[PDB]
Amino acid sequence: RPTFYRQELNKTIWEVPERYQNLSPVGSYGSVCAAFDTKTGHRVAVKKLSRPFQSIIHAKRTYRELRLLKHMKHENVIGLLDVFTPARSLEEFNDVYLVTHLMGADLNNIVKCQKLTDDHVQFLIYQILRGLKYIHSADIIHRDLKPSNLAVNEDCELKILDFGLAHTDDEMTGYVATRWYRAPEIMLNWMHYNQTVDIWSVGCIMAELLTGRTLFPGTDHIDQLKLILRLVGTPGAELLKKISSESARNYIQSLAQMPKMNFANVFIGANPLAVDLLEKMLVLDSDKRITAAQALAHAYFAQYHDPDDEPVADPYDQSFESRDLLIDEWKSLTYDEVISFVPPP
Ligand SMILES: Nc1ccc(-c2ccccc2C(=O)O)cc1
Ligand SMILES: [Cl-]
Ligand SMILES: [Cl-]
Ligand SMILES: [Cl-]
Ligand SMILES: [Cl-]
Ligand SMILES: [Mg+2]
Repeated sequence: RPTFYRQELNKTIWEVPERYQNLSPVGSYGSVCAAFDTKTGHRVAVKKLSRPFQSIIHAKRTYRELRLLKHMKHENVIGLLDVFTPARSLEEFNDVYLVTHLMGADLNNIVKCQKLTDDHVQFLIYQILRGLKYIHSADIIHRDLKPSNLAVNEDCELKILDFGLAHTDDEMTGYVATRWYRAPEIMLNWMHYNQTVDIWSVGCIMAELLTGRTLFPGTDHIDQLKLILRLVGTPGAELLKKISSESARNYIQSLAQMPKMNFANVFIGANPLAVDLLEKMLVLDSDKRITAAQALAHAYFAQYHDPDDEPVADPYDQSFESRDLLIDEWKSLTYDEVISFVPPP
């Protein structure tokens, strides 16, 4: 067991191992400090979870997040450097701290303030898909891909972060970037969704890197739907049969029919192979979208594709999600995962 020291920062008591030095508040699910990790030599982010076991829903969300972060081991995905509690027994266990690499700029800063060549777009989207192939191979859905959840460094290397761990209604209302990257079937709850929602998000992001502008900046759910259908066309009978809500089907059939537009006249001057890939991502029927593994083999990435260096994940057991347990049982499961953590090399 390491030696811990205590300190109050912005009316919060932090108790952390001696290896973490020069704690500096950064932001506030929990509060976050920047720190220097003397064991690894890295600048790190230390997150103290806020009330992790207040209710059954919160306790299960705490367990879900810890299981997910412990599993992710890939160059293009955020990983867990450390997890600790100052408690010495389960009976006094109450606080959870997570440690990750400190991230600097996100894709927002780059897209808004930099001139991007086609080679830049190729490399950035390639890395997103390489991480997604890994994530989807474990039957995990990210659910919240958007520019602010993608970290980029000085060498244009990219990491996916901030997995969707189950957003409020107010957060998705109005003219908000938290909705502009979501697939229409999940934005309007048309049907049970799957991992293909993430590929829709990648298409929205790729289009924004090419033009410098948000693809579907709707002012509300319905305005956004109209922008989407003007580009990709209104649904045909095949997809309407797959929409579970009769009222959603009724609403769709109230709209005048529209053909799919010519993407070369939308993305003027773009690499024709980029246009081709966008048409395969931004497909309304989610059954027919290109997958991450298929997209990596597309000719647009010929400069970077290496099938021997695009790994898949170890199997991931999510059976706990259908389990009904009491707070103290979720809390005991979490305690076991903290004490069994083994750090990376
Ligand atoms: N191969 C590779 C992949 C991602 C990163 C990276 C990206 C953004 C922020 C930080 C990092 C990093 O880990 O240094 C670096 C190297
Ligand atoms: Cl504690
Ligand atoms: Cl964003
Ligand atoms: Cl019509
Ligand atoms: Cl597992
Ligand atoms: Mg985020």
